[PDB]
Amino acid sequence: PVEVSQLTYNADTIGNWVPPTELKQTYTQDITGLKPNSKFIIVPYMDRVSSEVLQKCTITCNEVDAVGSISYFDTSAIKCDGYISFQANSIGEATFTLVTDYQGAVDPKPYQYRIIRAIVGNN
Ligand SMILES: [Zn+2]
Ligand SMILES: [Zn+2]
Ligand SMILES: [Zn+2]
Repeated sequence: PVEVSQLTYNADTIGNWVPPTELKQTYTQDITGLKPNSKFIIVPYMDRVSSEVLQKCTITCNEVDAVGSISYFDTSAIKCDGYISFQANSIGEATFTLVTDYQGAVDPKPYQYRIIRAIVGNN
């Protein structure tokens, strides 16, 4: 276990949200490989060419006690906003619900996320 005076963060876990296959979709994704039972923040980031076709995605977390929402939008009124606080489950995962509303969806590029972990104690 890491002493509190030695607190650091790891903000290098990045990943992609699976793109929808239809213009309107509600679906889930399990993020895996996280330290079991650790507490995290996930935030959106963007490094992504705009579709110009109004690709909206909203994300929440299904884990008990998770709070927050993440918003993406790529066209004019850009959104890369919100965050979720959550705890990985006992198997190192967390499930998210994605609600997508895309005006057009030909080979849609994934929206992107960053996980922030405080490395302290056993977290
Ligand atoms: Zn799994
Ligand atoms: Zn509670
Ligand atoms: Zn294709």
